[PDB]
Parts: sequence; structure tokens; C-alpha cells
Amino acid sequence: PAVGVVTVKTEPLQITTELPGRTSAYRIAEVRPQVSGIILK
Amino acid sequence: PAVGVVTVKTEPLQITTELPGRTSAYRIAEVRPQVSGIILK
Repeated sequence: PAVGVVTVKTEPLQITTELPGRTSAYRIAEVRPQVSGIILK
Repeated sequence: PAVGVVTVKTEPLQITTELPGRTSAYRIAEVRPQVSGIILK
């Protein structure tokens, strides 16, 4: 009986959440006419 | 034992994005009355 052995200790682990998501500008503005009428150009 | 083969001949490639693009009118501008009231003619 001789086996490869790895004695266990405390190992700091920074592995953490890998979770979902969607992305957005910021920077996610719009252009809304504040003056009404016909678009000339 | 002979074998069919083909030597290389890369270098000339043209790739493109082909797909059913969505066409649209150049300028539509539906006519939305600047005024209220009945439609005469």
C-alpha cells in the first residue's frame, strides 16, 4: 500500500460568481424633439 | 500505394456578409396634419 497523497490545507480562493447580464451604452441617451413640426432635414 | 492529394493554394480569399438585409424607403414622412379640423379635399 503506497499511494500518491496530497495533504490538504487552507487555500485562499478568489473564485466567485460568474453570472449573467446585458450591456448598455452609458451613454444610452436618445434624441427626442422638444419642438413640434416637420423635419426639414 | 499511390494516393490522391492536392497541394495547398491558399492566399486568395474573399469573405462577405450575405443575408436578407431589410430595405426601407429613403424618406417616408407620413403626412400628419399640422392642424385639426375636417378634411376638406
